[PDB]
Amino acid sequence: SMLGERRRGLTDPEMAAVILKALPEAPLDGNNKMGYFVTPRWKRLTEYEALTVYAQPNADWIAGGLDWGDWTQKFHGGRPSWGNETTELRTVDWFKHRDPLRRWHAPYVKDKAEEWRYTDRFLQGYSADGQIRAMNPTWRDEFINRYWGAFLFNEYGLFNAHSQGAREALSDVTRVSLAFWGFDKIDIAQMIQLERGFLAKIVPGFDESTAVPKAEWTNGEVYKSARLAVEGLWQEVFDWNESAFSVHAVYDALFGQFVRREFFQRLAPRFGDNLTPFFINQAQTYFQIAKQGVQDLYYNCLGDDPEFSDYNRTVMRNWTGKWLEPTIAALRDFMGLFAKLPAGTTDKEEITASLYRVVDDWIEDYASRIDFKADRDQIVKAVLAGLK
Amino acid sequence: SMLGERRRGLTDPEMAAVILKALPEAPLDGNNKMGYFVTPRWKRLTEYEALTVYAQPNADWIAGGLDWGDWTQKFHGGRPSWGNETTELRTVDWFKHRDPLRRWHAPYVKDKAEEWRYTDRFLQGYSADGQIRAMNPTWRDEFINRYWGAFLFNEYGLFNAHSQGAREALSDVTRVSLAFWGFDKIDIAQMIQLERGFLAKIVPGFDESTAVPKAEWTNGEVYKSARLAVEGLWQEVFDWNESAFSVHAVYDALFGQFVRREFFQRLAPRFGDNLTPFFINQAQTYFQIAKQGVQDLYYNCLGDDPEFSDYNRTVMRNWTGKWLEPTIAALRDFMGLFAKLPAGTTDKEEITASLYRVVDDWIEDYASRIDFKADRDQIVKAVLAGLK
Amino acid sequence: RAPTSVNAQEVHRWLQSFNWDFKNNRTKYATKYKMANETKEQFKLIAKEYARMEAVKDERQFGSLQDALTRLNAGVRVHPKWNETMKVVSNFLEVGEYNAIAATGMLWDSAQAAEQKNGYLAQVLDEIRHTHQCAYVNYYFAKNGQDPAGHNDARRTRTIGPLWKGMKRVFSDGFISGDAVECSLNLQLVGEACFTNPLIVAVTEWAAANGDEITPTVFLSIETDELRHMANGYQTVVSIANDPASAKYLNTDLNNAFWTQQKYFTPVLGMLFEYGSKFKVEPWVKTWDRWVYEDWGGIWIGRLGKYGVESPRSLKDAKQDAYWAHHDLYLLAYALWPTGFFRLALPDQEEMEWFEANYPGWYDHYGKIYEEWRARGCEDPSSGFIPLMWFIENNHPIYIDRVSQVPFCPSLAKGASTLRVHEYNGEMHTFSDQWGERMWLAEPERYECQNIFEQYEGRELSEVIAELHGLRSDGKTLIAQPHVRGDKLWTLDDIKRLNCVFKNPVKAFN
Amino acid sequence: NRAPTSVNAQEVHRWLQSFNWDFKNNRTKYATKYKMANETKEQFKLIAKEYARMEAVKDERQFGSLQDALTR
Amino acid sequence: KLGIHSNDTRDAWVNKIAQLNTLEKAAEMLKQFRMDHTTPFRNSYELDNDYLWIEAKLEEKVAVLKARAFNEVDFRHKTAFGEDAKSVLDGTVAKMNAAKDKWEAEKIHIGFRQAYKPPIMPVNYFLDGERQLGTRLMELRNLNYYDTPLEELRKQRGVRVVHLQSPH
Ligand SMILES: [Ca+2]
Ligand SMILES: [Ca+2]
Ligand SMILES: [Fe+3]
Ligand SMILES: [Fe+3]
Repeated sequence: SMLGERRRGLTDPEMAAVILKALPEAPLDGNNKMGYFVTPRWKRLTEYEALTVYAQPNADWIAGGLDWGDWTQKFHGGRPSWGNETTELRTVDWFKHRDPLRRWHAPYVKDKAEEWRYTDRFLQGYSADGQIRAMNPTWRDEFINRYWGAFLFNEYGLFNAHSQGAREALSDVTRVSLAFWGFDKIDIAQMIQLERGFLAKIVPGFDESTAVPKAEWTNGEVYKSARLAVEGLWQEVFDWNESAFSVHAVYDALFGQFVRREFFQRLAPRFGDNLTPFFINQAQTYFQIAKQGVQDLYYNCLGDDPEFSDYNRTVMRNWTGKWLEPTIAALRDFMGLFAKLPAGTTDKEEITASLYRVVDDWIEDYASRIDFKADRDQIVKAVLAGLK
Repeated sequence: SMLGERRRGLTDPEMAAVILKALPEAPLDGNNKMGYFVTPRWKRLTEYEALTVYAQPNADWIAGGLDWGDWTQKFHGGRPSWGNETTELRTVDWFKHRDPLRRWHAPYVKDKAEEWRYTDRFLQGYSADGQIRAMNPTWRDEFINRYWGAFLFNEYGLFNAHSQGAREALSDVTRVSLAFWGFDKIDIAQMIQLERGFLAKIVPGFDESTAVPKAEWTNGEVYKSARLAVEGLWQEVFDWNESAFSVHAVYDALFGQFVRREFFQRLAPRFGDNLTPFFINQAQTYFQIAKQGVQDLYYNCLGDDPEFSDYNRTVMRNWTGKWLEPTIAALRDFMGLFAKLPAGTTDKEEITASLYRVVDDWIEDYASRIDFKADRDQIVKAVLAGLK
Repeated sequence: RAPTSVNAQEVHRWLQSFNWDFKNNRTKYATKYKMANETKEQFKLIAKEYARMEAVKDERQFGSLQDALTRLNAGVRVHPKWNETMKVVSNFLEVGEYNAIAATGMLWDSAQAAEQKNGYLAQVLDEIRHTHQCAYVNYYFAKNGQDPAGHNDARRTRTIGPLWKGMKRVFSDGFISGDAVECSLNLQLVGEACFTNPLIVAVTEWAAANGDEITPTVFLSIETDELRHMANGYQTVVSIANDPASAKYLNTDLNNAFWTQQKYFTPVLGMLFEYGSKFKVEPWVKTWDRWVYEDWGGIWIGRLGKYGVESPRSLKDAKQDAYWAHHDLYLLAYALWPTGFFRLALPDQEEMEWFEANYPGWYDHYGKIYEEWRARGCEDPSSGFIPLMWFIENNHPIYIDRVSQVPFCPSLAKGASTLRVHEYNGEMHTFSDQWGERMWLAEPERYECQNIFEQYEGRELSEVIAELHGLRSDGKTLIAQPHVRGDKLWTLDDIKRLNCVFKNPVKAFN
Repeated sequence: NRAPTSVNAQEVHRWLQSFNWDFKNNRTKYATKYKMANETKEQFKLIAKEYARMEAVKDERQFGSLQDALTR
Repeated sequence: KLGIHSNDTRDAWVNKIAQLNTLEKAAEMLKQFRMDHTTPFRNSYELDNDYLWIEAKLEEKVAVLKARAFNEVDFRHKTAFGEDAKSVLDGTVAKMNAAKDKWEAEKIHIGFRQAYKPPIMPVNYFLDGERQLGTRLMELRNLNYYDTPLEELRKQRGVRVVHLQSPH
């Protein structure tokens, strides 16, 4: 039937007439702002805040909670659905955090979706333009396939480190941010495979199988300590803030930045590789996006908590010390890769300067925020020892 | 008021009832397919064709027109709104063309919009990540600001070269493509300036003014034959098809490609510059997009026209030959840029390879389509004569 | 290392310097004016920001159409009369959108200052978006409406009728044929500023009243782009205001542009509003007066006064011929209903009372005529009657203005009834007003458009229709109809049997 | 050769299962009586990017309807 | 067999152009065809409903033959008649800028089109003359456009007034 069988109250004459009859003359309340009771971070409440803050049904016994009473059903043994006991950090209100980029689900998948289609056009343009012709063979088959490839497992591991946090985060704003930090990591790992998959299509003989990159990661030396650090951050940490903080304000800020930016982004161009930098651009953009959120949660909200500032900085300084050593070990082993490069690619001075760049940025963007007394030359000295 | 004063026929009980009573029992025609009479280029009629083909009100006296009679109003003198007299090319149907990418306005702005936002994000990441620290000052302050900047006028000129074609195109499918080929060109020009504007923001004494790169274009020696060739393709050509064919299938395919992909897209990486390549990736993506359309029109449609194949091919070989000389000249002058690069940047052996790359792809992508027997060796050698 | 970027304005800052000087750097089009090469544009846009702002509007629009609107069966719950009216409104407006693309392409070539070229360029792309948007409306009503015929093939079926010719004059040829500036005045200064801008919004109003939520969704999106085009027209005058040639030709090219546009829209737009709807929003006489006299003629043109622009000298003359213009036209439109690609309906009782109330004297002329045709069976295919026969029987020849292509019957009209017939080098010419007559006398080679009577002379009606595919899917029933009901639709045979043959009305003066 | 080419979600997903590796402590952090098979597979071959695109397409229609036609 | 897009008179001219096998004959037939059937100055209006379509079918034949005959430099710079494009172009513009009035100017422009409209003259020179000629034509015509009353204007155009009717 052209009109259909179902009658709709919005358009059915008889039904709408009944609905219009029962309507009041004007709204029963003029406060038409959902979330009007939320303390705005900025001048005016944002769509991000309204749709997010207080979605988590926390009771007042979990700092910042508006509900009351115990949970309705807990774990065998009595463990609460969500509780203070899942993290060492303390605060006046777990809902204070704000993603500086104000990312709720819709804006998040919109941007990643643009990047997906933009990526598809790039690869089609790259392949049709035959830009692969000028890429150094050795760099392609050895360093991209094996070493860049192995790095996917590092990012994948860092992605998984977020599983417990997704479940334990003590507020909506924190959970959403943590979920997004983790989703970008798996995305980067998949973009590394994507590149290998692309190369297998435009370069005869290139094998996209993960076997080689995986054997490098699991049994090689260059990434031995990195893997050991990742397995630790992922499976040995049961505190969701220690995991998020250590991963983002320690390990990935030092090791991750060095590998992605100082090694591949820096050297790929010297071998006629514009392909890898395309994907590293996305990784670096994601890294900087996460940094804003990480800094807000740990420095702005917790490290500067009006009641627990000193306590929280003590705890974070502890974690920084706990994980700085394994991160140094990771960088130290990675130093072994420089020996694999063709003679004349780079030298000890370039490597050292790039190391100081990463360490100096880390001290600026993180260490100093909690008063962690980092010794840049002592840190670089320790790592350089890995140079063969 | 809450309900408003305007009554709507879809929701108002009284009006809707009146409309419902007038409705036929079922659709008065089962053919609910707009554009059903258009000959599909593919298995099924696409939205692209339905919404585009035959929008242009041409009468049958213009190959393919479905209307009849003269135009209602013409130019003083008698010149027709649109007419066969505006291009040497002839065809059995001006509506045969089909953008292989099937781009109507919606998809077009969707893709470009994604690119604009992708770009903004990349720039915020790049600036926050301090990647500018690894760029060679000479390359930035001289080869980017002056020589890259100057190239923006080249692209800008090719952009305007499309102005007349936007007015004279003899069909909707050709006019849409042409319009998009030109709009992408001005975009490229605005991106070269955006990069210079970005650099001005993150580099203390960097001047974004087009003063320097402009004087280079207008008075320099490297782009002298380039500018003279552009001024020609744009203002001395009055045939819309010669203009588009000669710009995309001759000049920009050889000169434009060498400058973008073989010079800046190949050397920039060697100077710690991943910024310029980000923007060149778009230009190259665009070039490849446009080329698929340039090829469908002049080769699939005109060059292989069931009636004017030989004719059109003779006209294009004539245009190819006509503009191939000013193009090779543009390349020669450009060659004088290498002698300005720091010693050891590149050698005559590499450039000779890149020249054969541009020339061979050209012979493969355009020349061999209209049977313009071209000589790679003679061309390359003619260009190399510009070296220091 | 703070996150940094660069916006459109920051790049547009240097756009003006993008163009450089060289001997042959000049327009390729004939023009009497000189556009100043330092003219600026209002909106500081670059290709990418432009795409983004438009992509955002597309999202809402298509999201509404594909989701909520489709779920509400919005394509169907529209009054039959309006479903038909939109076949003409959307497709006819589509060509105006399409030629505006070429026009602004010509204007972009005409501009010397980079910023002015950029302004015209934004419109080029906008006119492209609008072309596809109008196309989508017909595409949508075809896919989901109560009658796809016409909506689905207007691009070819519009060629059968006479109303299309005049539309091409003000929406196609008038936009691209002549001095670049004359075209700018037809398109932007008059067309868009005086008519289309207010019209597009008006159409969304009449659509809403008749149950059409599809058109408002699209046309309201189109509307958001028109300010850039207003500016383009305004900037065209600012660009030539300083050239002495301007004081010699602007006020004439404009007056000619004003007459050209109003000549078609005054009767056509009023006709479509009042006769192609069931529920009314406002009497056209009131609307027209406000648009042309108050808003445009007064406010708009007034601001260009400092630029030497004056009210069209033919303005008061436009207001005199206006009052009954649209009522006179529908009589011809309906009498010739078999040449259209849409279904027409005669006014109902409520409607005739509305007309008489707003147009005293309406009933005694048009009303009685419509009831006569109906009682005679013009709606019934077995009657053997088509209103065109009534015109012949009562010796009321219908002519086509050689210049505007607008149909007129001076013998019956309640409005203008002047008629000028001339012969030149073996060809006859019919004119309906003094302004159009002058245009042809001065520029005879600009106006050689053959009318339907000339093309169809000696041909039997059903054959013209069949040849130009004026049939529905079954290959027998006419697309066009003398009523909007579901039963008793006319077929090609019902027409063939009338043995109606076309004659050139001007030959009676031989 | 030099034909416009790319890579889709399924193509990458074919190797997702290999992303995980073995190590002493690779085990769930939560108490459970069950043991989820180490080689269990999933029905949909998605990757972050593709998941984002397919959901963004839905949001487009949803919010467009809400902000445009439904509001009007 | 009558018809708008397909009719006997059109099928007639197609067989007629098909007989052309010389750029000379072809070019000449197009030149004459334009003298007899186009512009308000046409020798007759007998082909009024098909001349537009026929002219184009004639231009095609001429264009092809011109391509198979002319060399690269000629196809780009000389008319189908042998004339040197730029010469004609520069000469016509001279006559136009010398034209004493709009009546003289209009004849120069119209005649230029009937004679050199492609494939006769090369499009580049042709459209180049179109911008120059048209500019001069409009400048003379649009000057004091309304000064001449219609009664006098009709006498100037030399039209044969067959009927006038005006209630106001
Ligand atoms: Ca060194
Ligand atoms: Ca120290
Ligand atoms: Fe528009
Ligand atoms: Fe517009």
